[PDB]
Amino acid sequence: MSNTLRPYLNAVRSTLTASLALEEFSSEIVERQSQPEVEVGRSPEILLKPLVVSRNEQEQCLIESSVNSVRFSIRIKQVDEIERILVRKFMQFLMGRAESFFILRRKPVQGYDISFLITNYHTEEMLKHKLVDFIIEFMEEVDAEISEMKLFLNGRARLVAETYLSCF
Amino acid sequence: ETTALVCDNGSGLVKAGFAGDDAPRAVFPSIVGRPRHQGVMVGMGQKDSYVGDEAQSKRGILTLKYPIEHGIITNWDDMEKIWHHTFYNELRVAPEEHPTLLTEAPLNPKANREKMTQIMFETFNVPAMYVAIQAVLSLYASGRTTGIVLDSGDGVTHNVPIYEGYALPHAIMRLDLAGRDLTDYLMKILTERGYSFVTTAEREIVRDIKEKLCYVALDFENEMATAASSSSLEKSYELPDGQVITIGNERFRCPETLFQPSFIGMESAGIHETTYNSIMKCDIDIRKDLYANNVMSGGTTMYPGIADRMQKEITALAPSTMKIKIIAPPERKYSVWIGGSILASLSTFQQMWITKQEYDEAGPSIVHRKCF
Amino acid sequence: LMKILTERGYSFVTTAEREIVRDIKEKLCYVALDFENEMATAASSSSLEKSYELPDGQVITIGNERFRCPETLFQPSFIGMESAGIHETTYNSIMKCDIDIRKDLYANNVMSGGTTMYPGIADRMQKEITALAPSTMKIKIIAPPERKYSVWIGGSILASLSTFQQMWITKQEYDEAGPSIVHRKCF
Amino acid sequence: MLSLDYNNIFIYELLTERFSSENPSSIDQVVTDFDGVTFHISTPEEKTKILISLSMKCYPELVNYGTLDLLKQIYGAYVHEPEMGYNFSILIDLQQLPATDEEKEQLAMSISMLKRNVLAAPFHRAFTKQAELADLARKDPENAPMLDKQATSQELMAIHYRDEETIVLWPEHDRVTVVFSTKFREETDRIFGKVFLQEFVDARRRPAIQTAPQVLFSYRDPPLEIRDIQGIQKGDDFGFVTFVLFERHFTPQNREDCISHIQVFRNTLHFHIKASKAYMHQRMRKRVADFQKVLNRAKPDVELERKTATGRSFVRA
Amino acid sequence: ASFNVPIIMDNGTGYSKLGYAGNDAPSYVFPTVIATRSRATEDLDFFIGNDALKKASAGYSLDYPIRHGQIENWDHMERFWQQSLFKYLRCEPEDHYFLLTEPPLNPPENRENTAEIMFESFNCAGLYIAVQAVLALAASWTSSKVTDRSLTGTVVDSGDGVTHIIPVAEGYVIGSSIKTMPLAGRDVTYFVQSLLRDRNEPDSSLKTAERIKEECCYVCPDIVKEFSRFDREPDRYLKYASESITGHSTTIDVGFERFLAPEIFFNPEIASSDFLTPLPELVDNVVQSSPIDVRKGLYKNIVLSGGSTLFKNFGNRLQRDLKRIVDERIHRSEMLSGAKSGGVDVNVISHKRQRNAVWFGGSLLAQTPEFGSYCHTKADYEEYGASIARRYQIFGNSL
Ligand SMILES: Nc1ncnc2c1ncn2[C@@H]1O[C@H](COP(=O)(O)OP(=O)(O)O)[C@@H](O)[C@H]1O
Ligand SMILES: Nc1ncnc2c1ncn2[C@@H]1O[C@H](COP(=O)(O)OP(=O)(O)O)[C@@H](O)[C@H]1O
Ligand SMILES: [Mg+2]
Ligand SMILES: [Mg+2]
Repeated sequence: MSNTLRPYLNAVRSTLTASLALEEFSSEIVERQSQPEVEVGRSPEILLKPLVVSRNEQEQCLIESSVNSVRFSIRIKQVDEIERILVRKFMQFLMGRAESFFILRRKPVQGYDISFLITNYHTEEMLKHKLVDFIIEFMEEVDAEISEMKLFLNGRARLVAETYLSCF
Repeated sequence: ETTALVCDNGSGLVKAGFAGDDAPRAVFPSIVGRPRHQGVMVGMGQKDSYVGDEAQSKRGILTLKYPIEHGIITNWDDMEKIWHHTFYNELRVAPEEHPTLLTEAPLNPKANREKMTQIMFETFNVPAMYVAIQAVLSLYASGRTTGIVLDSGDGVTHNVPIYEGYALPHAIMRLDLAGRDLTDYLMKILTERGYSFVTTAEREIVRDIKEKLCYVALDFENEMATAASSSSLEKSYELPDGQVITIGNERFRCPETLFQPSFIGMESAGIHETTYNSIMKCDIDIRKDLYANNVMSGGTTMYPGIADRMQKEITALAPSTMKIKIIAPPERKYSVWIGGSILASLSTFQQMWITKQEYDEAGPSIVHRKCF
Repeated sequence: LMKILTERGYSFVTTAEREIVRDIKEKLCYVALDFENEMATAASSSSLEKSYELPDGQVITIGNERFRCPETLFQPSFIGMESAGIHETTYNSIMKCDIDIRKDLYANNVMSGGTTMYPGIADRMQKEITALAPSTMKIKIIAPPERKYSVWIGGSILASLSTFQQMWITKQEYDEAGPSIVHRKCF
Repeated sequence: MLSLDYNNIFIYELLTERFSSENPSSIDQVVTDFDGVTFHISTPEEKTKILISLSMKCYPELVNYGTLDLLKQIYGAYVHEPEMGYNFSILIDLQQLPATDEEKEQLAMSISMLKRNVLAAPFHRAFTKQAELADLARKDPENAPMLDKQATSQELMAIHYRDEETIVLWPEHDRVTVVFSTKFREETDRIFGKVFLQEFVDARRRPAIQTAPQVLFSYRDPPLEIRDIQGIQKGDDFGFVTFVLFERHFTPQNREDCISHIQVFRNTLHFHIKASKAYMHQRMRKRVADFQKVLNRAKPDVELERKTATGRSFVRA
Repeated sequence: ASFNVPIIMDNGTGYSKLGYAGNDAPSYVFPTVIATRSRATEDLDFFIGNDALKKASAGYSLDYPIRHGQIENWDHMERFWQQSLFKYLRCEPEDHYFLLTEPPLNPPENRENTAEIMFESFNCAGLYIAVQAVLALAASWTSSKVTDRSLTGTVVDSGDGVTHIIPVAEGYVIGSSIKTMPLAGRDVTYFVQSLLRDRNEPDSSLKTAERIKEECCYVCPDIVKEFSRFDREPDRYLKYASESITGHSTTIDVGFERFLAPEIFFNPEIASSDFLTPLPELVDNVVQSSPIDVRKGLYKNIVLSGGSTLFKNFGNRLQRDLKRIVDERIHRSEMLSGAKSGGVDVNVISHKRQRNAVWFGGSLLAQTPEFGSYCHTKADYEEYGASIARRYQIFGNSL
């Protein structure tokens, strides 16, 4: 969790809080319309350069910013394939309820497992000095959950094995 | 690698930290407790299970179960929960980035060792791990190389004589009387004065009573005769309920169970006779040195005046021509940890790990043929 | 039983109604062979309902409370105790004994005391101890019909013995040993 | 549910309904079971006559093992010549059933329990051989090892009921050891089955359940006695769980339950893997809810006026 | 090679009808309800169907996963499927092909979730999703030997949770004409329960209302004339024997409900204000919105479906109302123009498989060899992701 992820976590925090200087901006190709500019990528003069934060080859933090919208996709550790399946299913459930989260994408960008997307409106109404707090909190708690759920798998396997075998 | 993990997963208490440090970063009771009521409240963050210090603090509405019984883990689910707690909630370091050192009592079933190694390698994916005996750790901590070690803890008491750099596995004596049995006997003999302790919370309270009041006398008959004129021996304790209880001859009676195991109805030698037999089982040429080096270790050996009485009994048993000396450092409560850290911070120890690449190519039986 | 009688609609507060409830438990309460199935059967309250006549002449009816309160013996958590049932405590006491003395402990269980007179308690205890104990050997329960006064019968038998007279605590011993003679004389 | 059922529930319910009924009706339904076994129910000849058929890929090996006689003395005179496309067939007419209700119920249960009833022939044969060797060894203790070896050689029996499963069973003077050649395709199934099998081994070890038959599992290598047996690949991806059934485990009062249990083992393991998947689903959603709780910060307090129920404030003030 | 027989699932609002392809009847027709608590872990202590119904007061709390045809809670649905498959149906998922059905007008999200549950929790060989109707058209024709398929008509599928009026012309389903009324057997069951409530009958359990429909209710021409007939005729006053749990011979005196309940279909104002168009008028609108050339085929063949269309005189009244409305429109056109016409006839058709027409149509369809090619293979799912079945096809055009 922490006491363990200081430099990576603080680098992500600083980069995210620096990249969240959004602004209301309409569409330069369609009139009377405004769209998240990071997702469309049609006007390159307002798209800041993509930025990547990493701690190890299996952990990355792609930070793509724009004038109004910021997309922030991360990779979390999957040491063994058990954690691979657990991470995939858990993060699918996480993104399946993006309606009540307001900063999630229903489908992550390829080569990743989750992609946040903070449009202007979220910074407009929701005070954003704890969106990053939620970000880092999730980035550590997710590994916590994966470990706990694999423990629960082992426990249930033990219980069912005992229940089956005792009734000879 | 900068530092290596090390965890003393003892039966009653668990000690964890980094190799080379001189202070336990994390010590919490090895307790996993589940609620036993309804919770008509709303919210409150209903947590399914509380482990460690949280369970010790909220024992009012919880039932506590020790995963390790008599040094053998019996609830692997609770053991995994405790290891997860140590890794994430208190030390909060990723297991996959730190080799770990574990401790297991001698003469335990091989199933315990194999299962522990497999769990650490697969469920936690540690880089490397090692399993060591308590007596070797005690010798490492004390700075000695020769001397029989008495390791009395919460779960089991064992003796492992070790000459200069060599251990005699055939002279290892293991006794299943320990702090938990002493606490149970104290609970049983506190009933004769009226006070009754039943639930696990009462068991922890009695453990605190034994912590703060129990001590070992010098001569049992003389101490009982003195207690007959019960004038200047009784003490008082304050329960959390606020009621004050008085303690008497049972203040020192229950520590004597170590020296007279017949008190709890078990036919075995005391912690002095077992040491004498363990020394006599060794070669004759090394007894003259093992007598001079008696090592006290573990939490149970923290009773006041236990060392003096044990020295008296061993001197009585042994011939008078050769002197008997017993040693007990004031920090012997964490002697096992100190030895473990000293061993883990040794350059010559770097090639004695068990790496994952070594483990997966030989199965979980590799621990038997490498660790010990 | 007094606590659970309130939900039906009958209130029994002071000592007189406490003795009344005790008399009710004498004649109505019984121990079911199994708990969940009997609780399910209580829905079809046909053969379970019973009527009792209070001293005031008011008739009361009782349903699942007939076997709900005697079950507390096997489930001490009902009254808020973190202890084991009678069968579990008996099994633990047997297990704590020596290895070769469990033959007679399993083959000889003495059912004594007034509370052990419930209809069907012996069968339930036998089934539970059979379930916990290994199935290799047999479990027997000895339940004499006069087990209510078994303690007194045994006391009379012991007092009538021709070797017990040497073990009496005469007043002569007490006149010099104080009141502590009983500690080291009896047991 | 924790334990899988031991027979086909549909057959049991259908038989009970048609036996307790007064007006039978023509039926033609083919029903599949676990492990590829298929059952066919039809009434071709008479409305009161019901024919039930069994399909199994390994049935000829059962015939080789001597299952026809066991089926005959199990099902009495009910035996009928097999139908096309099926292995074992039975024809039942409602006009000859016993009047007593318990006989009808036990007949329905027995017919519904046809799967293990036909699959238990090797187990019965192994038990008879075990009794023979037990009495022969009791005749002279000094004659044990050579007869034990010759029984391990000659009486070594095997069967292939799935293409990734195998039972290898052989008797002895005191035990009847059985080997399962478990293997799971559908990668995630094997992924969870690794943990399931590892935990299943440990179980026996625990002193809590020492009364159970001894288990022995070691992947990437088969036991000594079955490397030369045809059909056993040299540890490609196949595990090998071995149960050692001693004399006490098949006492004359516990043979049938043990047979059914050891038969249903693999299906129980599969179903419980699926149940574990569901357990993940529910826990994972249950506390991604907690993550949503953690997120629900960063929302300044706002007030909704009424939003009473199934409507919009139901009032203008 | 020779595949195993396909499995015909069916998850209705009230009843779920499992079974196999080629069978002459569903193997199981049991309510779509799961019992659940709130030393087996709480993960597995669940019962479904009749077992759940009997085990209701033993410590479980029932819950219906499906309402109005759309699944709300997913734990209940997945547990229902696993219990069915591994307890009653007794099949291994990896060696069979499934034919799921679900009502139209469902969100694509529900279909995506169903597909991902089926191909991840179970991962069967193949999954095919069909629209509750269609199968109704397939099962409409009885003597389907080689040629006598109508292939053009209207299916009025009225069930427990929601009713659907779907026109079909030469096989293809015209999406733009699809319309759905959110009233079905459950709403009229609640109405019957309320009618028992107002009369203060000794027993008013919902199962009592269901049985009261089962052997009591029938459709009537009009409400005021039926009320007058009930006042005059005294033998239409029945007393249904309840025997709920212990109330032996507690007869329930039924009344005007017997004709007041079925009238909701032809007068939907009674149920609620969410809908106000009577069923024959709505069917007329559906047929008129259809292309002109297929109106004759739509009117000629009307197929009833579901268990809620088994009311006596339901089809007669529906046909009478539709025929009257179409005659009114045709005559209006005639006096507007001044010429006679041959007119159009209406034949509302009921058959011997009304209750489970959807299941029977699915079973008849699955036996066709070409059905296998239409299924979603597991390789396609693992390649194109979990959104392979989200493009909704029958109603409306994508993009
Ligand atoms: N000062 C003390 N006086 C008496 N008993 C003590 C004292 N300190 C610890 N103990 C007993 O020793 C036990 C500590 O066990 P511990 O030595 O941690 O076991 P392990 O060596 O297996 O880790 C406690 O349960 C406690 O009852
Ligand atoms: N004989 C009947 N007459 C009228 N309504 C019925 C009759 N039988 C059942 N119903 C009701 O009609 C519903 C439709 O049955 P079915 O098609 O199986 O349900 P679903 O629409 O949930 O798939 C039943 O659930 C029930 O509420
Ligand atoms: Mg220790
Ligand atoms: Mg329906």
